[PDB]
Amino acid sequence: KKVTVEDLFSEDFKIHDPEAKWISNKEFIYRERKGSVILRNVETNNSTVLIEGKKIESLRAIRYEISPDKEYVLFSYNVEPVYQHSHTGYYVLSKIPHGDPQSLDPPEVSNAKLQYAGWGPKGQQLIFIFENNIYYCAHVGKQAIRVVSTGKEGVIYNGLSDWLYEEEILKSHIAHWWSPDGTRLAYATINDSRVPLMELPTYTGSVYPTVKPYHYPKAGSENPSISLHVIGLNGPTHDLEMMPPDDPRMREYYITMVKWATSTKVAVTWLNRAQNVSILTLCDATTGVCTKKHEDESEAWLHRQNEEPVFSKDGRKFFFVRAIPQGGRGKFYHITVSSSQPNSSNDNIQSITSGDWDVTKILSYDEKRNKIYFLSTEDLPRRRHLYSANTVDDFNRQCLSCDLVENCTYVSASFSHNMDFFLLKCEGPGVPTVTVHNTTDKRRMFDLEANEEVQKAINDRQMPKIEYRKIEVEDYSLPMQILKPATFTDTAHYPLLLVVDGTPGSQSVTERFEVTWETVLVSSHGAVVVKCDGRGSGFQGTKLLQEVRRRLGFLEEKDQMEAVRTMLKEQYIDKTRVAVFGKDYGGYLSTYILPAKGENQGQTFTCGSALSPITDFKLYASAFSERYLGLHGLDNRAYEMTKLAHRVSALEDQQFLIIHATADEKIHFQHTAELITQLIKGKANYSLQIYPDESHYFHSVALKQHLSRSIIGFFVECFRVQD
Amino acid sequence: LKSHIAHWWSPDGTRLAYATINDSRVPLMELPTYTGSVYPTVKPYHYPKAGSENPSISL
Amino acid sequence: NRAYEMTKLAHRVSALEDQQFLIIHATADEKIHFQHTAELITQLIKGKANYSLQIYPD
Repeated sequence: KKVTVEDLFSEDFKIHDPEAKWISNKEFIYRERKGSVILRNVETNNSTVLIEGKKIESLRAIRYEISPDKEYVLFSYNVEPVYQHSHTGYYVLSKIPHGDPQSLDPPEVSNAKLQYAGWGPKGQQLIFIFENNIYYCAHVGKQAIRVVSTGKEGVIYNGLSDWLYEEEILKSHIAHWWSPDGTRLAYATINDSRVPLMELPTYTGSVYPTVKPYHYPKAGSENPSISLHVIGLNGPTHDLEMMPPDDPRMREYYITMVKWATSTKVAVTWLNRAQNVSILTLCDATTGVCTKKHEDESEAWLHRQNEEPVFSKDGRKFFFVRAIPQGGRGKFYHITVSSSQPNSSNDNIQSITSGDWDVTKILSYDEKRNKIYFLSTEDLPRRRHLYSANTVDDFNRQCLSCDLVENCTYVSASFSHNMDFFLLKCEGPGVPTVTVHNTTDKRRMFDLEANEEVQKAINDRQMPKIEYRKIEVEDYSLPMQILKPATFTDTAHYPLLLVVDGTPGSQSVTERFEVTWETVLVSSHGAVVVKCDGRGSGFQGTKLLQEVRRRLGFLEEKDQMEAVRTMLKEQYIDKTRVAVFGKDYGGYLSTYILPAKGENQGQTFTCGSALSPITDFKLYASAFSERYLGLHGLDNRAYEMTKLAHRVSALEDQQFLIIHATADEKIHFQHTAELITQLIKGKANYSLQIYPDESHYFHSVALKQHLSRSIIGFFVECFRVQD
Repeated sequence: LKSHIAHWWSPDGTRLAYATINDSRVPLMELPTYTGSVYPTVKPYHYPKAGSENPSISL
Repeated sequence: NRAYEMTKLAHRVSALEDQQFLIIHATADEKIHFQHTAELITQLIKGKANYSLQIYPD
């Protein structure tokens, strides 16, 4: 049969995984398909049912955060994640494997939702934040202790974060990851007291409804006062702040990193407003002094500060990722080791890897084998492979995911705490499958799951064609994928649906197996689809990063049009049904590319679209507005170029759509209102569908369905050949 | 009144009626501001939302 | 308010199946606010009908 929308969202397609996380040296948890959570040691392979398939249902919970002690079970029901990573709900501490449902409440309080639920990464001390105030329970049965209280809802938060940061720096709820020992609580008290409030559309609600005031600073507007506070939750709850270091370039900073090296040595970064200088400073839980160890400086802007320097088990050597030269082709990320000398500002840095590609993050520093494990792009910028590497005397390159896991160039690892074993969960380009391993001898112990009923399910549907090529631009070899039907033919003339991403720093072109609306169109209605990574694509150099400084959106049209430039020369693409696409800036690129009139042809596309597109940065927050175009107010020049009012009057009759949501949280709705006016003016044809009060990630699924089918229900009418 | 003109002279120019309308208690309806600038500055002008109050007028 | 209830479009917006819709509403309506429209795109998208959008910013 043809793959449809309900197909994508049928449980028969549920690519499953056992949700593992390593608490001990050799034991790894793993979910059963019937809710009964199971813990598996690597060596002994023992499978334990402390959690039956039922208690998750009767409690409706989805989070189980067991303290590393395996004594109790934290639960979480009525959980409505407000953000990408956040969540909020009423939570219960119950016992392993059985215990009455005991609500973890603030002292003197009954039945309280908690801004975050979690024990410590050790023992069974816990905190739980409420009304921006962090509580602390020392052990089970104890009345908690509101160890932090300065947070006032809306603006000042404790263990929680503010507008211009937590949706333009972290994107993650967290401001509290404890130490490897758990004697202290890191928490950022960020303060939007000067950052204004976006009375963001609450277009529904009460009988006399209004909009919900929460924060909004603007391009050229201040940031909130972030910090790394560290309360020592054992004995004296001593809060010492990790303070910004000696740099006049750090006037309007951004704490963009928290890792707990050890029980006493900690690090914090400071991302300035220009985002050209940021300083990974080793701070001190016992006094706060952020010992400058390494500082990052790139004239255009700095990249990848959210990545923690994961200091060793001791807290000096922070192997930190920094881009090393790659000969004539420039600066590409390769991990460098930086020992925090006891009294140093500059560290003797020693680069682990090298080559014309970039590395991403230290998953672990293994001082046992000396064979560190890193994920990089040694094979292809579209592939992902875990390797094993020495950091002394060899800088060896040795793979645990090359030639070991079959057609799995999208691999994610979770190491047994003794570094002798690990999960490394596989994703495809086959059907995804689970792989724990034995780090010593590279022989996996057993197969945990493979989405087999899903693997079963694909074997009954039309999987279309895949093809790998490239396009040659002045300096770069731009790769190019294509997706043609299961019944593809060399002669038939097809519509065009070119996809892109657009947003500064991202890459999306991959081999991975994906079951989306894309192939649904290729099968159900015969789509010829194309992708490519070029200028504007991340993970291929700062020359590919920092070229676009003050030049967003513009050169991205040219290289993407260069793709279809090669496309239309070939026969079997229909020149009547032509369209582009993209999201989050591919929407912008879709818009920025749709009206580019051919050198000897009119509207090259018959229609287009744009998925929740970023439009304009003065309509947008401070830090993203000024990350790439020079500081707003100091240099607003590049912003007005990126305006699409500059592009609205170029459209004539090519039916161009936009999708967008109202309560959107990163791509603000007033990226639309302050652009649709311009299409209203230019008297081209716009067309919109907006979502009332629903966020940017569509926490409920049916929205994706409504999103998917509607992109289709449009495209079908667009590609119905007209009389 | 099929007019917003409700202050009625004496037809020879001696007297004048009028209305003392009072919206001091009607709830706040947000008849909003959104565009132009990128920050909103809103105009709460009230509204009868059915079940809310009707106007008292003295001459 | 049964009539007030029975006069809600929810009772009637449901039966919309394939009739092409284009809703005329600009943003800063003083009298019939944008709320009165977004209150409907809830009802439309629940009913899964097709539409485009006719909005002017203020």
